[PDB]
Amino acid sequence: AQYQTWEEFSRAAEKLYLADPMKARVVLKYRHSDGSLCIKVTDDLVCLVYRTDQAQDVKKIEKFHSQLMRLMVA
Amino acid sequence: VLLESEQFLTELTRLFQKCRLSGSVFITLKKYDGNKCLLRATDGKKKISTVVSSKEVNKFQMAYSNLLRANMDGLK
Repeated sequence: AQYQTWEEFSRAAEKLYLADPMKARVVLKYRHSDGSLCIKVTDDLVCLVYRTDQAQDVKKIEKFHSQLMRLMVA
Repeated sequence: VLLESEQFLTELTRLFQKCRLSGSVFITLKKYDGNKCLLRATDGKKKISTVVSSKEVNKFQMAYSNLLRANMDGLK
């Protein structure tokens, strides 16, 4: 559920989207006080989350966020 | 609060400044017709939202990716 690594959460969450695109949703929680980030891609059937702020992930996290946005619109 | 794609970015700027001392800022992106996509942001107190279509996605991600990377600074 909590794929606290990389390129395994991305390929699984993208496959959650291609399964059912209408029900899937992705949240993006930011907490600046404590200094952490949180991505979650839930699919009404499963649930994947990703913690670990580690600012070297800030760029690869929002590109993943902005990449899903182009698949909702094509 | 369903706003325009421009007013959405200025209000999303203040959610990252309001909770700069304490608080979480959520951003929920989802498919929506009733192509388009629905984007919503809520710090817990005030809700804002917009609908982004294929007509303004290129214009959005650019200012949207700049706002996100700038107002998100965590761990080293």
